Amino acid sequence: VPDNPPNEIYATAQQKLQDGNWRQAITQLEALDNRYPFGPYSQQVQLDLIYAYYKNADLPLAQAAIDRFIRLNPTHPNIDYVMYMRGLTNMALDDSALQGFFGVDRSDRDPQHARAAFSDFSKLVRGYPNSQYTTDATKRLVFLKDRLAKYEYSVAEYYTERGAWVAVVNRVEGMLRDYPDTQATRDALPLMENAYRQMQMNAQAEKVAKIIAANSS
Amino acid sequence: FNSEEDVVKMSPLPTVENQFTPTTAWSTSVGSGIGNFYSNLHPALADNVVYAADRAGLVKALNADDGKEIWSVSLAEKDGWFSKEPALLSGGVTVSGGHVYIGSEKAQVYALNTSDGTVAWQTKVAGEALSRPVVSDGLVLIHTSNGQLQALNEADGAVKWTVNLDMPSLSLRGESAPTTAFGAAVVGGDNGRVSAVLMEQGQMIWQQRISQATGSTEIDRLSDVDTTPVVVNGVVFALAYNGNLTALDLRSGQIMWKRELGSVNDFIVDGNRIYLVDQNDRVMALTIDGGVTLWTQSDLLHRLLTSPVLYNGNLVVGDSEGYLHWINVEDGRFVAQQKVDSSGFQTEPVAADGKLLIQAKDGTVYSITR
Amino acid sequence: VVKDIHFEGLQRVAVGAALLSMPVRTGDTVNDEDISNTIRALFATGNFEDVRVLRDGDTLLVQVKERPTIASITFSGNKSVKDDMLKQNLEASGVRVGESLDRTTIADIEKGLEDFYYSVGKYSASVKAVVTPLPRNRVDLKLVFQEGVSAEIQQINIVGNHAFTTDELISHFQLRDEVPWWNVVGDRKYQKQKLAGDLETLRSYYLDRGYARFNIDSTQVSLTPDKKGIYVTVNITEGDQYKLSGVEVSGNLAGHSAEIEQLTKIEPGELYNGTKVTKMEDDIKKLLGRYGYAYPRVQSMPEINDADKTVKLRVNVDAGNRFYVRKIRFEGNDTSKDAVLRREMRQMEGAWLGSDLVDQGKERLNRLGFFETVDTDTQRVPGSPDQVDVVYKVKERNTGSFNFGIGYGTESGVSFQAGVQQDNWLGTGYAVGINGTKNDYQTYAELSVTNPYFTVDGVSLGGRLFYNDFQADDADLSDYTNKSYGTDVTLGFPINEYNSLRAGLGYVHNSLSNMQPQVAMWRYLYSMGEHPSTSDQDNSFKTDDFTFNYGWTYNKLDRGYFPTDGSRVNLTGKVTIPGSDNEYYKVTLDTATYVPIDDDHKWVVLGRTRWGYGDGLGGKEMPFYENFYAGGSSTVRGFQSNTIGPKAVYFPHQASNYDPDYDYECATQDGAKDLCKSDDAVGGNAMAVASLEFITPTPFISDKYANSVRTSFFWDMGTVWDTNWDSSQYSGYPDYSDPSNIRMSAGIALQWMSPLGPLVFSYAQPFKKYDGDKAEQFQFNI
Amino acid sequence: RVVYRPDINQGNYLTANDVSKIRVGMTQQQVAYALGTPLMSDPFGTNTWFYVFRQQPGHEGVTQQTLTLTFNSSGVLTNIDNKPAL
Amino acid sequence: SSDSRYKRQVSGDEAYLEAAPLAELHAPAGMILPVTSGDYAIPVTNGSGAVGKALDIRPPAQPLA
Repeated sequence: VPDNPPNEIYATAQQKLQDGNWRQAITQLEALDNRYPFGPYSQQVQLDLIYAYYKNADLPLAQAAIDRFIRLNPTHPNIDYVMYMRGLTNMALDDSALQGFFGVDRSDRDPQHARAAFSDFSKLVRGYPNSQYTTDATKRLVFLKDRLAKYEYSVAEYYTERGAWVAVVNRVEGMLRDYPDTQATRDALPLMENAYRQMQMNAQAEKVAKIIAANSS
Repeated sequence: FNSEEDVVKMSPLPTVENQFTPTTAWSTSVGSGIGNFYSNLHPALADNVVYAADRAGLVKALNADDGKEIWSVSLAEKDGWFSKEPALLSGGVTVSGGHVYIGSEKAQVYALNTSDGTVAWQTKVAGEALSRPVVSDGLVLIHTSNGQLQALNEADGAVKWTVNLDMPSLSLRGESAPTTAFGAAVVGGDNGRVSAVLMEQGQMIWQQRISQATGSTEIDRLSDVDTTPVVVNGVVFALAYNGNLTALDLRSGQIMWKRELGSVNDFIVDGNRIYLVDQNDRVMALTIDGGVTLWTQSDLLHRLLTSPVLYNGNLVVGDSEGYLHWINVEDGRFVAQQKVDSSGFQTEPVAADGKLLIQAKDGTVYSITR
Repeated sequence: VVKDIHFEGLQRVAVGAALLSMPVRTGDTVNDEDISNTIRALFATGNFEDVRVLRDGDTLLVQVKERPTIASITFSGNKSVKDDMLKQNLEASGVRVGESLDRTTIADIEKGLEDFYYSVGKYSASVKAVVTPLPRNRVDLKLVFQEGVSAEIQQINIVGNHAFTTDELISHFQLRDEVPWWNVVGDRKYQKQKLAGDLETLRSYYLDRGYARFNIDSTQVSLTPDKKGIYVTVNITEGDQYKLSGVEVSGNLAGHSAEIEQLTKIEPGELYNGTKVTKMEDDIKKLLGRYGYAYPRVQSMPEINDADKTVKLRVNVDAGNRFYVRKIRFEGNDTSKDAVLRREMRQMEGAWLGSDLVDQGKERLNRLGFFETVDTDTQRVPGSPDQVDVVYKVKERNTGSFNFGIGYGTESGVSFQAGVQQDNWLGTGYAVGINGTKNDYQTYAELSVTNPYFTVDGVSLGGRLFYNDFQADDADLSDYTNKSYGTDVTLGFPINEYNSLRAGLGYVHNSLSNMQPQVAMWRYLYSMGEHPSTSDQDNSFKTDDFTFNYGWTYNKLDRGYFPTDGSRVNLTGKVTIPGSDNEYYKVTLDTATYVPIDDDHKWVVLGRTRWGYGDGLGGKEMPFYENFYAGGSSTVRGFQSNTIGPKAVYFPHQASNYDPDYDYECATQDGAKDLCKSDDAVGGNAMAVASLEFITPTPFISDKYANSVRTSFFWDMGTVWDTNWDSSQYSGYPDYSDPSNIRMSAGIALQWMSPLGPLVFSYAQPFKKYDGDKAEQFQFNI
Repeated sequence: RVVYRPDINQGNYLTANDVSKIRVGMTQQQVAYALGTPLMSDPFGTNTWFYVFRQQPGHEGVTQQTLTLTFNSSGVLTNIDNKPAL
Repeated sequence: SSDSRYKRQVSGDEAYLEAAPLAELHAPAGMILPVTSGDYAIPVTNGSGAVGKALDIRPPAQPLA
């Protein structure tokens, strides 16, 4: 961890970064970013260093940096970058695990960081539809959308897996007036009718049968 | 570990050249028992009769004569809330003859009138006896650290001249004895708020206080000053809570004028000369002309106990570790020689009846004479 | 008169901007007052000030520098505090160090830190720092501060106390006037807070006396400026008792005031004690939240009447609202099932209100232990008179129990035994226990996994595997060539919501051969009716056990790994049903029910002990593979493994399917070919252990790790003997037919348990007058 | 064969006073004041509330008082319907 | 941060093409109702850009001085 002049140490940083010496790269990047918090070299170190965080997977520290800087400077065409990176930090904070490699039974866990990220990327794609990542942030958003969808679907399903129909019906109507297109929803549609006849909400089962026989073929 | 502090230590006792020699240390010991606990009780050579006592509820009349132990009484209420109700006293020794009045920090006061014996009237008082009473004009005046200022009657008592002062929230351990003249009682303070009472209902003549005190933007723990006004000619010379020389030339009323000078320990008035110690533990002298100081001293800097007493042209000084330091052929006279105890010393010395009078932190008296 | 004004070395603002910023310019006659105006303009900057205003003739040299920035850091002297805390106090006070720090502010911050030491009622002797002006503009401070530590300095003083003795009242107080240590349970260090504490302490107490009138005392903190002298009093004015009489209730509610005064059952002439009515009141609030109306308005005044010391109680209670619930939300199980969390509940979201069911589910969680935070954050919805919202935050305890080991393979290849224990099994709520031992001569298998829930209620089904190849033959045989293929599946049925009653089964195969010269084996064989040889290890056996299993468990346990005041009992018993190839009767019991002497529970006790008895069913006996042993374990520390148990003697087996030379001593070819009294813990058919321990997390540890660090001391008792025992065959040999086998050891216990693994350092010097002690005062349990 | 089914509840408990004091015309606000804001209300459709009270113990029978309401777009008590004990 | 990976593929699989694009559910006759109520707003006018992870997430060139 040197304290070389910002030019030299920033060059060696870029070397270790396009290299991928994430640990030492981050050490020296932080060394510069603190040795001078100000200067184009400094804020370049800032963006490259939050990049080396989120890739080195310093997602607590990554969110720390992104939000500390939106405090430090709130708007930029890197609010493309900033919104994207803070949302994506929330995202891989939701998805920081090894089952993400084993790859079985995901997305029914927490979306709270993921909803922070949906807000983030959405404010982006609407206030910044002008980015190199716009439709990629959209890929984020659609993933996150169907993701939280099937999450809550699993959850309400579990609730009725105990057997109490009424609250599950509440959950599913809520998610309905939220975003009723994900297959989580269309698959949730059997749940309400089953619950209805179980609660003997016969006519309500009929009405939801109409709306699904519409939505279904 | 609890005491891991690099505080300034004793600038040691100097060479012991003193052609003046301590010809006596007349011994006698009630043996008690002060240890190191806080108070200033002190010898009073009442007709050279020494009603001696110490920190248990012990008493015995003695005499500056080899001290025969007279009038020994058990001084504790074996009745009441407790057996012997452990007798512990932060109230100086007072008598009028054998009328040994005293008041206890336990909010109790007593007149051991050993002019007639143990005719002592118990007093459950407002406040706690922390300062010395003042037997003036048939009255008694004290400073409890209750902020209050009462007055009573010798051997009988009655609440009167009721006054109250202000406190620092830190509730500093300060006290102040009033200095009266013509019924104009001039007392010191602890918040620096100073008053001068005419006992009308105990009414003051005052509009001011010393700008210097402790408690909020606090100061050194070496501005230690025995807060008590000393009035000569009506010219009250003040000894401000912080090192700040002040002269209050009272003239049929309260007059103030602060001829400032730091280093407040206490002072002795003798005409145009003062013989004082500085708060930083060094002994000065001064001419009363605005504050012209004299009398350098550094050999005994930051010695712990300082207790001087002047008699036979000898401002004899008492320090702890049972040492005795002597002032003499006054400056350039600064050298000292004696150490009669290792029991150490802790309180004020008096030179009464031309004799010297001393207590040891434990053990009554080892009567040293020039 | 100046003509061209120059500024060099700005680096932050323009030379012309510097000229225009100060009210002076080219073309005004600069006199001394004009120079002073340039000076006061440079000083009006507020961020940076440096006046070097030189003027010789017709030119004006003005030079300014900027002290920013200093990064004052090196708080050194941190012995009861941390530098970080100093920085945090500075930043909170507004002295966060991105700092200019003019030469003035040094003493300000030194004495500010010092003043805070003193705010602690402590003291810092000296605080002097070292400048490090890093040559860009950075500076740092080597902050070397000295201490005047003054903490345990108490001496207590009470005045106004006239109905209870001073020191009796001083007793209950934390801040303690310097009493010795050996009675220590707690601490006494000063604080203005701790003062206010003590104040309210006796306040509460004396007002629980019923002595109403005391409310007044001037606070006066005496202070000797000598690090110790604080002899403080406060002038109290004690009060007056009454006698509590009468009931009048104002139940402003859907109607339970009959049940109210039924609860507030206050017989006439009772004694006046605010604690009593406090409790009754509480009960009422319970009963009220019990009915949904958990948001009441309630007030009672004591009609404390004098000349009669009567105190009537006017009360008035107003119902809350019946039904609220809106949200039941949990924050934290981001990598954990929330299905399990809402599985730890009982009621349906969207009903009428009861604080019971919610605190029930929450403490159900905490009964499962395994995590370290309750958060029952329960607000109403902003935007309705109804619809309360709940939030749940926990901090989670984790489990991993996985074992590592290879070798020592010295005469063998590096040995291979495996043990894995992932229960609450991290993939699910299952519970995985798999044990394998393959050291070059053994294939002993063990497998066990079990679900937490399988039916609409949550039944836990558990199967168990264990295959055995236990031969370890010295050369080829006469070395107990053994195979054992055992299986069992397990269930549980508690419907008390407390205690599981059970009825289960278990299977095992056993292949035997290659006996040993111990009497005990042949004793058993004959007891079954098998006639073995006497000078020959020439016998074997095969069996399959069709034996019933019955057990039970209790639970009211207050924590888990670092428990408190726990209460749990668990029974297990084994009887062989008809249809088996073996018969034996075995019952077993253990218990862990604790109670704390510390009620912050920083010091809790252990009551834990077990018992087991084996015997046969009609005609047969409890097989030796079912006997009871002990030693050198976290049941009795300090021994070698399984050291406890009776001794079975060798018999001469001088021709034992190649009775060998130089092995199987004590009556082989090489060894003393005659009879033997053999020293070997063969285990008894009756068992019981005694051990009583104390959670003693020492003050000696820097008490900042409490989820992993734990400290204790131990004692143990041991004795195991045979009940089916004789002396007509054990006369010349010692006898174990009786509880006679006492062992005793005591010692220390520390556990800085990484949640992934504990390393149990186990030193136990056994002190009991008893033989056969084959010991190891060093055990490292994992 | 299982020993027992415990008894379980469902929200919108009903009492005689609550359902008796109401009558056609009362506005939704006073109607809630009478009964409460029911967690059982229709988002797409008329201003209808249902008030079910349902409990089933020990494999036993049917307990169902389903009190379905109907209000106008303004919200006025009118055409109220209940089926006590199924 | 990488195991010879993590250049032009999002961590693990990319559902960029496994996910569900918009599948307009016809609001039936009288089943008209708030189709959504939240932050779920997107301009269809976008791209044509990063479908699947192949885009330059890596830091593009900007002026140092």
